[PDB]
Amino acid sequence: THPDDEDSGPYKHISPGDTKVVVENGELIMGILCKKSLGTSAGSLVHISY
Amino acid sequence: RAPSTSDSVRLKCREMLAAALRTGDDYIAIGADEEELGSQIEEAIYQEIRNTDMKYKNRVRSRISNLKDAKNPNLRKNVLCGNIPPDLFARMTAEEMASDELKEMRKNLTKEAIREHQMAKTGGTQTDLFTCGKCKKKNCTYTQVQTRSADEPMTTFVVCNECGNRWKFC
Amino acid sequence: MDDEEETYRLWKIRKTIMQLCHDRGYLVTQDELDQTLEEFKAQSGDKPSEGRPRRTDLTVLVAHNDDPTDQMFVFFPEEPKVGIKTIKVYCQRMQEENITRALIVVQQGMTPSAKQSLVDMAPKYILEQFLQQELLINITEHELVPEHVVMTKEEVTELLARYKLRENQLPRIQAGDPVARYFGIKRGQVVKIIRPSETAGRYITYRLVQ
Amino acid sequence: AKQDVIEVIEKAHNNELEPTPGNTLRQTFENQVNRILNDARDKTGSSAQKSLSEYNNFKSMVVSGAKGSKINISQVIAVVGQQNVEGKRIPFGFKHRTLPHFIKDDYGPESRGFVENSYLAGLTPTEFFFHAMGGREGLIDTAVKTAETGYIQRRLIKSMESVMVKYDATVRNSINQVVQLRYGEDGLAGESVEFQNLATLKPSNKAFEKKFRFDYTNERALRRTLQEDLVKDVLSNAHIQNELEREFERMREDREVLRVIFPTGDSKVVLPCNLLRMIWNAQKIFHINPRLPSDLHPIKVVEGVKELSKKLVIVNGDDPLSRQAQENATLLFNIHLRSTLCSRRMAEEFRLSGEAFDWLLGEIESKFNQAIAHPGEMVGALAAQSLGEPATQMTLNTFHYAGVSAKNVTLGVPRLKELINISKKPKTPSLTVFLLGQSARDAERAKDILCRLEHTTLRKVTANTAIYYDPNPQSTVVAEDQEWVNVYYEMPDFDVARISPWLLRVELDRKHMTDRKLTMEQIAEKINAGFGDDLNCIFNDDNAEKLVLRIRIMNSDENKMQEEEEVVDKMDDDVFLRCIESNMLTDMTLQGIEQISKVYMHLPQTDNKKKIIITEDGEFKALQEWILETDGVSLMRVLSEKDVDPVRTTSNDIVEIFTVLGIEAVRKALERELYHVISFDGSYVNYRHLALLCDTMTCRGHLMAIT
Amino acid sequence: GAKKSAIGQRIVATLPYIKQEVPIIIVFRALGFVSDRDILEHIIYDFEDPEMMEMVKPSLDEAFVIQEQNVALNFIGSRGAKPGVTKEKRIKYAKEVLQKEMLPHVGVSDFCETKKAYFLGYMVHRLLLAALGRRELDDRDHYGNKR
Amino acid sequence: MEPDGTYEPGFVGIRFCQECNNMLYPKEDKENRILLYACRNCDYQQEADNSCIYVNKITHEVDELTQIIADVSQDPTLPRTEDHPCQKCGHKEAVFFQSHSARAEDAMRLYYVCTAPHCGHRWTE
Ligand SMILES: [Zn+2]
Ligand SMILES: [Zn+2]
Ligand SMILES: [Zn+2]
Repeated sequence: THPDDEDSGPYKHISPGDTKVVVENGELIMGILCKKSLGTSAGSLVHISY
Repeated sequence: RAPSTSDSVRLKCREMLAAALRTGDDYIAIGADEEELGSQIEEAIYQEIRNTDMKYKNRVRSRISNLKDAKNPNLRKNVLCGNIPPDLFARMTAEEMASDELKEMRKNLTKEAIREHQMAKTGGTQTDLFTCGKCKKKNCTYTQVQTRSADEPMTTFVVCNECGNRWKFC
Repeated sequence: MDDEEETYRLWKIRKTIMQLCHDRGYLVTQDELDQTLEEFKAQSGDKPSEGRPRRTDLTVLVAHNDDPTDQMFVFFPEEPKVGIKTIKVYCQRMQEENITRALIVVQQGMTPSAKQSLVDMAPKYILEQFLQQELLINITEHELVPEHVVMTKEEVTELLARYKLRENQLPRIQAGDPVARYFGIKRGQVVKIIRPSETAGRYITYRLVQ
Repeated sequence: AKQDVIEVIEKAHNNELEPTPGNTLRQTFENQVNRILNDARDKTGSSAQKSLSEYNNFKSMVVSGAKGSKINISQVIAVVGQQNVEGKRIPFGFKHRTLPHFIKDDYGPESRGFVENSYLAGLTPTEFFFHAMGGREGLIDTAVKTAETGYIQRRLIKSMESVMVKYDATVRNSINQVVQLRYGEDGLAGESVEFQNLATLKPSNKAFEKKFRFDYTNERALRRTLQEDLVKDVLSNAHIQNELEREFERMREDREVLRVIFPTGDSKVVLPCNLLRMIWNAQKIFHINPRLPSDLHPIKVVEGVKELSKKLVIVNGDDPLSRQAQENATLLFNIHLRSTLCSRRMAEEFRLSGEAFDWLLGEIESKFNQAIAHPGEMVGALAAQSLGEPATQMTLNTFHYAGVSAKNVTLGVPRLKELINISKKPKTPSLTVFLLGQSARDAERAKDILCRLEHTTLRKVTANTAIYYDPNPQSTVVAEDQEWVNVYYEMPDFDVARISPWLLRVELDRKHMTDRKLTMEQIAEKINAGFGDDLNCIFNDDNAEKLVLRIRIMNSDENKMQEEEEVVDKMDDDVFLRCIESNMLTDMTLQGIEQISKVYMHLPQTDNKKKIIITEDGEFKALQEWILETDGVSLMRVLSEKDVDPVRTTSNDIVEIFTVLGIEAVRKALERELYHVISFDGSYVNYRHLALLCDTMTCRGHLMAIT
Repeated sequence: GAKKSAIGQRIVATLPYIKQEVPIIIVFRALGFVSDRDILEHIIYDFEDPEMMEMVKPSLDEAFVIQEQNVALNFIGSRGAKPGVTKEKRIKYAKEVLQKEMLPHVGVSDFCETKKAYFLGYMVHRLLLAALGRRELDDRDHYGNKR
Repeated sequence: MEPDGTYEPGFVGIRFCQECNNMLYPKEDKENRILLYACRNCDYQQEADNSCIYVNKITHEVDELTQIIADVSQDPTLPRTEDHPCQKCGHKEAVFFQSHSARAEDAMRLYYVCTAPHCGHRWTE
């Protein structure tokens, strides 16, 4: 997603920043879904589901 | 002593090298023998060429041309006073001459313009935006193609030339 | 002036044929493989009496693969364009020497009657023909080109048996293909192409010569 | 920014701008204003995206990626920017003008097609018409691309249709010839593959050793009783130490082969299963706490991976050739599988238990065995549509060239059509020469090779020519040369009575002559060699202020005694001197000898991924350098020149590659060229499809264009 | 070959579907202006510039083989008309084509053969300007040149 | 001679026969050791005034102050300038322009034409 500070923000405290999406055991833990999560992407939720 | 010779063509080439050394009468003020030196030069050239070929003849003339330059009488004066030994004069391998105050600059300037011909053909695709998630550099290019589109909308394509890496905006 | 290049070239083509002899397996000296330019210049003592028949002297023999079945013979003609007359004498020379294969390196081109005559030589001793310019650099070192290894007729028999194919059904390669020419292979022989693969890492193919 | 453009126009009219490399001064100027206007659009574009509030629905559509994009926000809120047509600013339609509403020759932004307004404020009348011009190029492009791609796709399917994977899993066409021994070289399915990272390409040999090696000396950090459980009891085992030491020995050898396979240093490969996501599925379900101590025996891991390696059948057989086929075909998945499931990796990072690992082995076995492609399938047809589809996507003649040189390597569909036809005469053939190490870090060595490679004809080197009547040089009409004539009294002193009284004098440009680093004796020797001894040449010193060359023509002396009637039909020598003057120019090929037209544009590459080398630390490194890029084809000879790289020198022209490097080298080069054209959009067509395409065209030695 | 090593001056003319190209100076001689000084004047009546005049010079030299209007008419006829026998109808046939089909818009009669020659010459001049680069090429789309 | 010279020897591409009014061609006189010009269709002949018979390229006849007529000063579409002083007449106001030609004279440099009837003078800056 546009969010945060590519290349150096996640390395700055992981102040969860909520941007990055994490799903675990079939439950959405954090983040916001977009075309990169849901779209025709190589690693989208939809691809993994199939 | 000057090395013995008998060939008439070699003798006349020495005479011409001597005659070229006579230019501007600098030989008088220095008082150096132009006939012994011209012979030593010619011997040294002949020691290189080993015959009286066109290539030797061209070399004799270019040696002559160096002596007869109007803008650099100091080259001759350097040869006349022994600052340049005949064996060195015999070879143009040590460059060509650079005491005329401008042509050397110009050749340097030529060396600049062909080096100017190297500088970057024409740099571009710098916009300089997003940071790469591989080689950690911001030097990046973006591509804008297919307007409106059929069903793959004018998405923004960003490529890191720095390591041939490409990702999309969102 | 161009004469001075020549020495680099004569060094350079001799070295490529050595690798060529070495890949075919004709056992050249490691030192000949290792031979530098400075040594070669030293070997013919450069600089004197140019245009001298160094190449007639450069003519070399090379001695046998795993089984000393005579040898292979390498000939550098002095003539820019070689005609049948030089070939006929050379033929007298190969016959006297009783050699089994002859490689000729011509400096510009061969007359078509000579190629014809070369075509007629096919039953007896084999004659191989390289254009000096294509030989002047080792093409097999180039990055595009994967490792080629020739197989014996027995190995081909086992290959066709184990996959259950016909000779006709394999991928083909030109008899004039620069690489096929490099090994000097004839029709019916198979080459094993070994490639790097993005997805297999290594991939092995075969090509029947056509 | 507008004041800054007026400022650059003011500099340009002063005649002092100083041009950019390889470009005319207008191009330098045009490249500069274009840089300023683009920077102007992007600066205000970045200002508008900042200025948007959280609640902008327009930003909410852009961010989900639903429809539309950043540039649209730029155009509606900010400023629309420079329009262009055919990749250049709006042409001068009328005499030196775009519209009669402007002054003649007015290079300003607005006057030549920059739109200062946003769609929201509305366009001014000229901007609207220059915008309507920008509107056509896209409508027309649409109508053409639909016709061409419809044709390219049909031809492609029509070739490959009968190829298909047979039940012994070799891929063969209609007459039953083999295309591939295994489909896609591994026999996997394209819909079951995934992108994966190769752990063993990890930089630094020391770093690899640290992260992978299972230590036995045990650093005082909980005597093996940390992480592992009962494994503290097998620390005294000699056999277990030697077997793992054997494992690490395979990993150094695999790491060495894998470095040969991927010289560029990319870790992204398509492979089945995605072993890492599975370990995560495995950890998550069994409720594995990574802080709690382990419960897994290392030998169980090593042997289990061996057994799994044997279970992953892709080539059934038993004789030495089947074992080699099995081993080599799934080499890349196998080295990956050992790297992921490594004992030290398993114990430290993934913390899996024994039950979880045994289950994990069972799923990878089931997924890998399911991944193998289904024989019967139509593979040939499958590939043609996956190739056909990107020709559908984008670019017909749009210019996005960022390789700091000529437009070369034509982009998009017309280039695809060339690879598809194997055109004996491409519209724009090319060739990339890389340079030997020393000559690549130095400019002056690079300049000397560059001049040797270039092909220039004496006509280019000549400033001017003249033909003079001068029977008596000793009293020549050109009094300044008179000093040279005395200089050349001994220059064959006798046949001056015999040579023709007709004189050709040539003057050479000083900068251009020097640039080629030529000397006069080279020219004299070249021209003497071309025309013969009959062509009697003399020349002045290369250091005179007016660099000049003088040409006469000598006859055959003895035999020319008016025998019959002169077998020349009494051709005047002046008229003949023009024919000599014409042909002397058009023929003389010093240094470069054939068709590289102009031959060059020197480049510094630091941007790309070139010269990737290994270092003694173990890691990969960048090596910036000079490389020569040419616009012509002569690969056979150009390879043999000195200090030219005999390894990485390449050409985009597949017919010349065929002549020099044979059919296998075509198979690769054509793949790279087809991969490279698809890669411009970077939609990433799966490689297995292009391998199949290349194999069909190169199947039978001779090139089989799909025409 | 060894003729003069220069094809980039050889100006010729296609007349309307004449089976063969004709050199332009021959056309001028067919119009009757046999004097080269006059032909040159008709091409460019501002002979202060040696460069363009030199540019046409080899085509005048090429024309030299014939210097009579009748012969030049018979020449164009043979270059036009299928093979036959008599010369004289060929001259007449060639004459009516040269008169009526050569730029009809400038005239269709004998009494305006001279004026037509002037228009051919401005046309050759119009051509020479582009080859020197003194004048930009015409645009293939400029609506000013459409009806 | 001297570096600060010029090469305009007077390329006389025109010297027609005084009688038949056609072009003269060079031809040798070995007897007199002199170039002569003769008409081919007749005997008339006359000696040359120069030793030259042909030249080619100058490469830089930058051609900056020729062909372009002063009257271009009238054209309303050309930019009038407030920049002053014709270098001939003590009057400001000049029309200027550039290249206007195919010898793509990478000549970006401006050419200025004085517009008042007193000069018609054409310089460059
Ligand atoms: Zn990067
Ligand atoms: Zn006359
Ligand atoms: Zn004035």
